[PDB]
Amino acid sequence: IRIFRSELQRLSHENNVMLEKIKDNKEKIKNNRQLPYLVANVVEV
Amino acid sequence: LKQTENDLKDIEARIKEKAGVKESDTGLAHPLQVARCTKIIKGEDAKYVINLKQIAKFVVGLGERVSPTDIEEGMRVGVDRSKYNIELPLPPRIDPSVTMMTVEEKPDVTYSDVGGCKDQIEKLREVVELPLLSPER
Repeated sequence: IRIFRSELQRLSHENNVMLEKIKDNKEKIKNNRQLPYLVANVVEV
Repeated sequence: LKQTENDLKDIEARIKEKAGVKESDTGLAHPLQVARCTKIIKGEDAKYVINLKQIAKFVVGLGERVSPTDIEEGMRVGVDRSKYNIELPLPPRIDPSVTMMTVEEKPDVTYSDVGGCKDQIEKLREVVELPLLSPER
């Protein structure tokens, strides 16, 4: 019952820690994700 | 010695010609066979980088927006292989590739046989000259 007080504040503070980390690690990835790269072909599953 | 002193103003203007090259200085240094650039550093989707050659064949499904701001890098982007249209940023597209074309100027030929060509030449005039006079008809 009383756990939800500090649990809701902790889970909401992790939005930038978990979800936004996908786009936070893209700082150096997006520059590589930009079209000026070398393409490839997948020859094996 | 005209060419000797012509380069005096040309070499000084070569830097002015290089000023247009100063836009993209990467990759060292309009008819084209196939569209080719170096890495296309300039460039839904924002940037557009496509090249067809023995190395790094590229393809993009989207387009028709301004990434590059007109010419970029190798300056050759546009129609080749068909299938490929970069239009929106002032294209150098649909341009003659390496080929053999015979183009001359003023093929001057006077009248030869008017005997049976009286109304026969008029049929030739109705081909080319006719739409160039009164197209409203």
